[PDB]
Amino acid sequence: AMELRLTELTRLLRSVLDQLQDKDPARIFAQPVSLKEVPDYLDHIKHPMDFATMRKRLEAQGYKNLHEFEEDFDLIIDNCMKYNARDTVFYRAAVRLRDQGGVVLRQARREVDS
Ligand SMILES: Cc1cc2c(cc1N1C(=O)c3cccc4cccc(c34)C1=O)n(C)c(=O)n2C
Repeated sequence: AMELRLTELTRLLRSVLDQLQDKDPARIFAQPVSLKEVPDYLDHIKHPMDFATMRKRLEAQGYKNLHEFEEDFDLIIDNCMKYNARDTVFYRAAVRLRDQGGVVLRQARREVDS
């Protein structure tokens, strides 16, 4: 029965995550930060996250509520604004994703509370 309720949540979160990825047309956040390109990344960042990793979790009914999903979105953003300096294409992409994504998530919070 929980999974019946949770099936509806998934559907809504799928749509939210699609909208979020559209706010990253550079695909900067679409997969794990490459450890080939950034061999020291896990020394800096203890909990990596990216949209593909969210999508896996989503499709395994791994998000039991919207807050768990927003936590992983926030990890993408916060990890990026820690690792990268402010003038970089990465930090600026994180700011735009945070700003544009917040609009999407504020509407999502309303639809969940229904
Ligand atoms: C290369 C890289 C470094 C990143 C970073 C993302 C990338 N990066 C990839 O690792 C990558 C892997 C595979 C395909 C890709 C396609 C487009 C862009 C990236 C990409 C990308 O920016 N983020 C979010 C960071 O904070 N850093 C330091």
